[PDB]
Amino acid sequence: GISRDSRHKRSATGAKRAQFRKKRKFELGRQPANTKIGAKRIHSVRTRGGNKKYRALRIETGNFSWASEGISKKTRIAGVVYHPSNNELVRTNTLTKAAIVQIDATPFRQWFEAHYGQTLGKKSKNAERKWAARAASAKIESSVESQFSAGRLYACISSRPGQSGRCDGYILEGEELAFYLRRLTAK
Amino acid sequence: PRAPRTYSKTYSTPKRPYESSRLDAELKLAGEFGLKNKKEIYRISFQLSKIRRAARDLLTRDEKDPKRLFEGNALIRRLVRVGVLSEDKKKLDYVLALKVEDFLERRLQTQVYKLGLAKSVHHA
Amino acid sequence: ELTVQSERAFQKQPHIFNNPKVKTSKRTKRWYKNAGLGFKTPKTAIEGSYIDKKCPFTGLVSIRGKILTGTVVSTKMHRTIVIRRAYLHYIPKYNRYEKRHKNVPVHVSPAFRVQVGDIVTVGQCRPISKTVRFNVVKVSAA
Amino acid sequence: ARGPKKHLKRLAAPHHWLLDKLSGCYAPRPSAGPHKLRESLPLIVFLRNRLKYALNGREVKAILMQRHVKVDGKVRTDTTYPAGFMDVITLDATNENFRLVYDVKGRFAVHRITDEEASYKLGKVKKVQLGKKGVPYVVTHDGRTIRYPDPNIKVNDTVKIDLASGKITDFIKFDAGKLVYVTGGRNLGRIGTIVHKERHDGGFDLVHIKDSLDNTFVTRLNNVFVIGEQGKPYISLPKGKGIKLSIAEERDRRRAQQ
RNA sequence: CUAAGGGUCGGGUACGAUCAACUUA
RNA sequence: UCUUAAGGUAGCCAAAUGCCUCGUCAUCUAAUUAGUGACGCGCAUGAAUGGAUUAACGAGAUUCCCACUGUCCCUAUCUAC
RNA sequence: UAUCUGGUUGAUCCUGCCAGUAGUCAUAUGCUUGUCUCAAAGAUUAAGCCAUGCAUGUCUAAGUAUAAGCAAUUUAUACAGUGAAACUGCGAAUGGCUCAUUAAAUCAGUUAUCGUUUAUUUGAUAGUUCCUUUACUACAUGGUAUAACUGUGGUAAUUCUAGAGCUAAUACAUGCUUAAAAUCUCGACCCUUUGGAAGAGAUGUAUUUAUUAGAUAAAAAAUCAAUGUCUUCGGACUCUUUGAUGAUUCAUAAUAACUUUUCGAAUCGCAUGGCCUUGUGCUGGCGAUGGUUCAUUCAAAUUUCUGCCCUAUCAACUUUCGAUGGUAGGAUAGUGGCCUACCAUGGUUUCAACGGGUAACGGGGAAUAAGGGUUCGAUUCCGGAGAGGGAGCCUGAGAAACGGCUACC
RNA sequence: GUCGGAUUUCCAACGGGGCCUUUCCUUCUGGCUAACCUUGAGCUUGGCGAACCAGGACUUUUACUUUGAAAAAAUUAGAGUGUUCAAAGCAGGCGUAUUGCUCGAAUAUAUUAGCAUGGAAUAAUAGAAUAGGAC
RNA sequence: ACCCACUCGGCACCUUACGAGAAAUCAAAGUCUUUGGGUUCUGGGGGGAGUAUGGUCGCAAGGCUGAAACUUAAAGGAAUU
RNA sequence: CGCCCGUCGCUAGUACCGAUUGAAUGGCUUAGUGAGGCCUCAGGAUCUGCUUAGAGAAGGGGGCAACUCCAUCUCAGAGCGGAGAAUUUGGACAAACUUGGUCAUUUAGAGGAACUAAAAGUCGUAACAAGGUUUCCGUAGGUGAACCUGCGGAAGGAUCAUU
RNA sequence: GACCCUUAAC
Repeated sequence: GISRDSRHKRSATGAKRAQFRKKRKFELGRQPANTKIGAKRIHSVRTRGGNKKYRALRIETGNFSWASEGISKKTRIAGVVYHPSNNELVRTNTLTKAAIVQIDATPFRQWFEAHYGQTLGKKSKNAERKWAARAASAKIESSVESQFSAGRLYACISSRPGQSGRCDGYILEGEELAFYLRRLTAK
Repeated sequence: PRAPRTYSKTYSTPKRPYESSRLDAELKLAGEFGLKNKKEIYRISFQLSKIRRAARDLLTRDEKDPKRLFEGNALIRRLVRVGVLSEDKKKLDYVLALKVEDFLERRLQTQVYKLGLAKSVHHA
Repeated sequence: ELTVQSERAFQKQPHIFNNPKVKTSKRTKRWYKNAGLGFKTPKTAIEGSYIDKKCPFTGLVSIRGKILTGTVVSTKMHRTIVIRRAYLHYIPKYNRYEKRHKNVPVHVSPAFRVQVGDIVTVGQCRPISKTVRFNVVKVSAA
Repeated sequence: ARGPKKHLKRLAAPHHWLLDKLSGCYAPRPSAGPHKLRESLPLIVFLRNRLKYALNGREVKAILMQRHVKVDGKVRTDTTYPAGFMDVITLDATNENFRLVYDVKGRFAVHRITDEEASYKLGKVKKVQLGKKGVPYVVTHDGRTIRYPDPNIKVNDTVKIDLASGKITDFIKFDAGKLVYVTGGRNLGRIGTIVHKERHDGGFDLVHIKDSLDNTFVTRLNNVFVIGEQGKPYISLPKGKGIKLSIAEERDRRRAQQ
């Protein structure tokens, strides 16, 4: 089947190599998951040594982290808007590692309200006590809050859905968000 | 498979077959000692070759070399034990001068001849 | 060596987080390591901006195994150079030697400036590309 | 080979087992166990060839099947359990006790140790780590894992076990001027008394050792087993005390003290 | 659907909206 | 040996030049007065009355093959005038 | 055992071959049925084709037997002996054979894995599992398609097969019981004056972020809008916790979380000892088999550091479609153009690349030797490859297995 | 005077080591205080350092040393051994006649790249030349 | 411009001469079995044969590179008579 | 009266050129066609609650006009709590063809042109002596054959030599 | 001046 050996590759001098052995099991490859969105479907793959591996197709939700806030929550994925490897992955809405995606932004927004509770723009007693201590920290970044009006957060996914069966990621932040915003809104 | 059983030759044929001086001496040797073959002389000269080769390599090494101090003494004790070279030497001398006549003089065919129980090498 | 973010993907050191909440001088904290074996981490690597995941100092490769020196015969690949290792091979029959060379392609971090003619030290790393197993860790040019 | 080998030809077994060329074509493959393949002595070749308590592997299995032999206190009812260096094995018939030790020439000698001596064994710590839950542990040369070691002990030290529990009763550090055993290399079986260790940052630390006869030699660090301080070793040494007599003086000692 | 390929300015000592046509892949 | 001013050289050929002739051998075919290759005492080849060759070119002679087909086996049918 | 000798001339000295000579774990063959030990043996041609018969099966005190199998009951009226089958488990990936392919490719010296392990062995290690949750309540312990076996079967035929009724589940939503203590998160009691309660939960292991983490060479002082687990609004500002490597984002913590239940023993044998208000009720001892994780062992995969015969009658080679490098992803057990999305012509080459040949598997070695060498090495050991030729794959820890399967030739 | 037998001082090439001769084998952290006229009986109750020590990016670059941490076994060379000898094999040997004990299974770069406080003789594109040099 | 004496460089010049060589002979053809200053090219019995299935240069003539089958006991060098 | 060269003729052998587009065999196509596995989009034979007031053939508190978490063998549009064979319904590994390229003396061929040998053959006599024109080299032309001739060169010459 | 040749037959 799909092989990972170097024996079929031309040598560094350019010489074509003669066949030395048949394809071996330990040097095999497999077909990609090509993970899509919707109605989660993960097929188990048996690998070397037992060692089950979960191949995600058509995944719905994912656990995404807000690094500057130290929080992560389960959240469905709207779709991928940018992929460095190939633009067809964006068009097909394929979920592979490092894909830029938009997430629901709602569990973060509702956590932001129940953790900081500050007013965008211009309560219990134990709530207000924790509110005061957590003040002077609810002004993270305009480029992030502007995404909360539309209810969608730009994010990277850092897990490998075809390997672990999971779509996990983090919200785009800081200079990284400005880099991809520049490419996303580029003419 | 089981480990191979090693084997080695014991005799060596002379380079030039029809040597009048060598042919006469070897058949002269067989008569005086009652040997049945020339191979019985070839092996003794082959055995002597391994001995002269051993002492020659040892003697190229310097005096008080641990190799010849151990290997030379061992060769002396083995050769003295079998009586080929004289026992009143301690100088690693006779080994390179050992002649063919010395080895087959110590064979039992002639050993029982001169011990008086045989009366002839052929009778022995 | 002109732009860090000249790529389609954002270039960064993995798991090295600069919190946008905090705001101090030298904001973008850069991770580096000592390669060991007495090699000195260049100043260009400590306060450089390049990312180079294959850099021996600011990347995720570790130097271990053979350490070699050679003369740079090529610099026309991006972050990769070819060094020439000239040696003498003994032919016992003639009791003398013949000149032999091997080209080894090694990775050169933007922490170093390398041109053809320099003498570099390379340390073995895990396979970095199809042909590369070595990383430049020292350059004999000023 | 598509998978692990299970046979071991003769001429491919380790030389120190003292096996002959003929009378069979398979040498006893030591199973997986505390000691490596090459640096181990199978119980089959010990009980049979070392002592002649048995004439063949069938009859060693008869010896084994009745739980008479036990190494480190545990029975080991199998033909090819790899008993290795410094392992203590016991034959409860007449209370015969054995410590698998190296002789001068690099082979596993046969000891006779007492009961209080057979209680303890010496293990060289191969590495020091902490496992799950922050619990520290040390891996010995025979694959034992001992949780909660003394924090003072590092790699290349020697801990002594009690073989009735898994704890470390005592230990000895690695430094200059400590009695050591050579386990491997061409200096196998020589007792060393460390004088210096040169590092070579990046691989194969070398140690210089001189025995009682003022003969110095160098061996890799992985071949050094510390066994005590100056004077008293922690274990009973074999006959000859690992002094490496030369062939000339071994020839003399064989002649006089037959 | 995507990519590539152009024209027009105010300089305290690398910057942008404009605007524009059919050739390729 | 007789004879010519000289007795056709280098080449080429059953050639658009060979009568005999459908020359002989080979190849091509099931079968070839065709074609090609080759060969000789060439009716009557042959050197600017130019010889031999020759890439490219040709509504120029010719032979074969693949393709293709109503040229044919074996005709049938349709349209306009 | 550092030899040479014959042959060109009428004769001589040479050059130079031919021939002789000796060996051959080099083969064949010629000439022979009377000796001891030892021993190669369908490699060369045909990795050609195979009739037949064997070459992988497997049980303990201890996973299942009511065999309608054979057998003295009072230790065998639940079974407790032996025991054909069948299930389950393990093994069949070892072994053995052969040398076709294969020319930096195998291989050899066994560098590295800080680039990936866990039939197994050995050692260690899981008080966290009423997940419809302060018992509103089975663990003195919730079931089932089907094997054996009984039963008229079908087919010429095969180690072909559902057709009617029990077992191990370990097969499946299979599924409980062990508060602990500490920390963290949120908080249902009155005008609080640093508010302070119980209360509700979470925190075992198995899969992304971010980190006070994972530190560290040697001295005394200033300043923090929202007032330091303490004090009399100027006292101590006090060991403060920190393991390894040459080196790490290492080991291992801890914090959001995520996990479509991974595991976290409803299993088995022998032993029935003992305080008791006679109930398995308080506890029982050896063990067998465990499924997880860590280490260990046996292994596997992956590189070129250097090294390979002849050939220029092979000088240029690498040509959407990889061909050197970059970035990212996918795949993989894992690294890696291994594969997928771009520039630059990147990489190799007279120090011989790339082609061609090999009556080429590599090596340990063999024969032959004054010293240097030359030739050989199918073959007892090691490594590789293959199972008529290709290709693909299931199971399994491990195979691209062929005395496993699938397909084409 | 260290056994048919031998003692360094009236003699060997001494192979090597350290110190002076401009000569130098990088010098400084301190809990150790080392060779130094800081000293209790013919020898230390205050100090200068390698027969002792962790704290410097820096032992020009190499080839060629000697030295060996290593040719898997088998094989080869080779030690011992009463296979009857030998090829071979790794065995065996010896008793209080009757108990038991004991030696072995050594040891050796026939091709080439890592380490080596001791080796710079041999042989090169290394340093300070419009000083950018050293202390 | 000649003559003597030097000297450097050059063309050369008298011997079977220490040495070398098979000898012819050799101011190098010596310092070479007492075998090593540096370096390039070429040969390995005679013939087939400097004959291409090839390649390359040349207008051509040809140059350069360059076999095998097969067949031989010699071919050859320098002397002597 | 030695030796000795070439053409030509007869035999034999070896190799070469050569129309014939067979070198029929022997590794892959940036050509075609896709066996079979594997992944995947679907597909759905096959069965757990067999819970819905049917069912004057089961006792049911009352003085039988549908009052009870109930009935066979008939079954529920209770969504719903589930596995799952045949079925290329796309890919990827890779395979099902009178077709270009190359080759381990590697096998045909009219004819052509060499070489070698044998040979009691024909023609001359080119070379070896100044070989009767010294020989030889390179080159060009010519001629039955050796060979001759032109031009330049060599001595390996038949001259180491002239005033 | 001209001058070619020479056994298969021990």
